[PDB]
Amino acid sequence: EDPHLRNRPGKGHNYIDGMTQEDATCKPVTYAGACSSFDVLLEKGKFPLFQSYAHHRTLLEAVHDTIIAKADPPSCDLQSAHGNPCMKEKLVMKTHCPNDYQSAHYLNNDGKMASVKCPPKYELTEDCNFCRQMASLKKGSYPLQDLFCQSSEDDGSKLKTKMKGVCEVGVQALKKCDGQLSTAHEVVPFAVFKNSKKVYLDKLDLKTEENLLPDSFVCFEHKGELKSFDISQCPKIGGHGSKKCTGDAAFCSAYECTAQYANAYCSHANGSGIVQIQVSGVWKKPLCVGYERVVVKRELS
Amino acid sequence: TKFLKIKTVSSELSCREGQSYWTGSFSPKCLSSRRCHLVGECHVNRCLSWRDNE
Repeated sequence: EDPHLRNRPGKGHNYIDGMTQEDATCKPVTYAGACSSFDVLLEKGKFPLFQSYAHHRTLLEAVHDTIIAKADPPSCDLQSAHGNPCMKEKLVMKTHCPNDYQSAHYLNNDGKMASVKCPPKYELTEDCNFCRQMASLKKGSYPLQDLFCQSSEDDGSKLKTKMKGVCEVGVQALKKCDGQLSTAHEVVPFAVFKNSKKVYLDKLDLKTEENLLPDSFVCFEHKGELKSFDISQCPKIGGHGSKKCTGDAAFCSAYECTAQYANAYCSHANGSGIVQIQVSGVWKKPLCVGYERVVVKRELS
Repeated sequence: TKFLKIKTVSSELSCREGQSYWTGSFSPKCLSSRRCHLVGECHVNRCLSWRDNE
């Protein structure tokens, strides 16, 4: 796993439009507070994929970092009359969530940001397919998936889902099944590339490397406990900066060795920065790869 | 006057079974995930003495 569980690099914002009632403890996200849209992600035996890779951003954090766009509407009303857009994309997902929740965000088909919203004070059920009337209600959303956001520049629009023998997997529809149809509860991972859709894959192959971006390096200052410090202020080789910083061979090989005039002790992350996936034989870096639990409708005829 | 007719179709020579099993072709799928040392579970004693059920 990763030692950095509550520490979130960069902004670390976890709030959606319409449910801005937890920004006092979830903006930013630190070791203290009580964010309902982040505490359930570190639970043992629930989302191990998030516990394996925790140095990268989440879904909402990727939305606030100008990485994942927003859908229309970004937060649909799960109680409004004359139907609602967030219905067919929710009935096809077999996920569980505790009680005292009002919102439950997930991933749509265009790779944007689609979520639901429950007017106060209406809580959800065990499956979250429908809301109901009313201890304390959570002032946030519940992640229905297990994906993490990251910055990548690898195009993959032509790498559409090629799941053979499957009519409709997850939410997307490959074709119109007119004959037989086999409905079963199977788990299938997914992956989203740049300027593409929610591509589903069979097996999942991870890859951990490093680079020269400031996100792959952490640092802390020495003062009279652990105190975080902005690592982006470290000057480059022959360039400029703000506050100096030094470290070992890994941290000194990327920035400039200062030592005597440094104000903090920079270090190297525990394998983070670039996470590539093995698809079509080659290695590409996705944007929001996950491992959800939905209903797969396979063919038969 | 009651009759008991027994019609014979043909003569079959079946075989008695005893031990049977179901077999077939299988092709596994390899899943790899490289982990660096001193990171989580990346150690020199966890990869060698690793159980096949954990």
